Amino acid sequence: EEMRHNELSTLEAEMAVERKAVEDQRDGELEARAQKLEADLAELEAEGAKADARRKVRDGGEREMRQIRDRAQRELDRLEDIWSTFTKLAPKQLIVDE
Repeated sequence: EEMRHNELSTLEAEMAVERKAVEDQRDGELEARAQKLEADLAELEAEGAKADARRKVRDGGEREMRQIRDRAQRELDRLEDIWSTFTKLAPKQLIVDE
């Protein structure tokens, strides 16, 4: 208990720092594919290409964002799960997922 009791605040601060770094990676993804989506704009609405084929790259970029934020949300949920497990760690408990 005691070391968990006082380092819960410290380790939750470390968790906040880690999730802030995760969100730094996440808005790095946001900015990178926002730039690539405006590149889709510039290589799409600047030619005589099909009015949908010019937005096919737009949809591809936005779908890349949906799946990328899915990745980020899933690993953040994994971290939330491990934190909840660490708080609720008790003797005679079965940890699986090595």
